[PDB]
Amino acid sequence: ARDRSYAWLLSWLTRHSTRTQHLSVETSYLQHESGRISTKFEFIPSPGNHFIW
Amino acid sequence: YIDRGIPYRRGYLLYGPPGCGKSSFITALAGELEHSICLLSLTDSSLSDDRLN
Amino acid sequence: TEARIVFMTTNYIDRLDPALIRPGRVDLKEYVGYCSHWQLTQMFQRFYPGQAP
Amino acid sequence: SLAENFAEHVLKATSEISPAQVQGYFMLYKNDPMGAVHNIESLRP
Ligand SMILES: Nc1ncnc2c1ncn2[C@@H]1O[C@H](COP(=O)(O)OP(=O)(O)OP(=O)(O)O)[C@@H](O)[C@H]1O
Ligand SMILES: [Mg+2]
Repeated sequence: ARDRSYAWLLSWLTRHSTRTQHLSVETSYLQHESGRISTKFEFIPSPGNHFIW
Repeated sequence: YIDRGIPYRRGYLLYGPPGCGKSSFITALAGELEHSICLLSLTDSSLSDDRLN
Repeated sequence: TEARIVFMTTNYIDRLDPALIRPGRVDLKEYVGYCSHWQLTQMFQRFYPGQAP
Repeated sequence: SLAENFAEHVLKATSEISPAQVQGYFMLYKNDPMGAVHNIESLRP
């Protein structure tokens, strides 16, 4: 966790996780193009063993 | 810069009465140059000389 | 961050630095002062509803 | 010509006007150029 590589790899794991069903939630505020902000429900793979292809 | 030994660094200073467009111009310039902004707070509590370097 | 409304109050406006209250940090300054004739009339009418004006 | 008139009137009324104050003044008169060009005197210090 001491490397920026950790941040980039965590982001890539969040994006490319196929249909992984062992996720964890991460709430963030996303500013829409209309000018307002709404809650964004983002799912990060929860701790465990996940398999990709 | 390399061919003359000069360090490859540059710094800019914008000064004037408040509300005249320094921060807004910096944001616009960062947008134009497709750069990002690293906000540094000198008057912090965890900031030391070695940490600043 | 955008989409944000900030309300600030004070009793001594002369103690506020002009950079803190400027058109872009505080977009509206209003004075809430002592009672006036109309204000007293409305307060009386609200506290004792039914009496003659 | 309206922009030139507005600039001249603002410079005549006040001597040191910051762009933030001009932005706020325009914020008051949204979609009303004539109101902006009319009520310069409200900007007097
Ligand atoms: N030249 C300008 N053109 C357009 N908008 C401006 C200009 N100068 C200031 N503003 C507006 O004023 C507000 C605040 O300006 P800004 O933050 O750039 O001021 P500043 O002088 O850099 O002050 P500070 O250093 O305290 O941030 C914003 O709404 C910004 O759009
Ligand atoms: Mg600034």
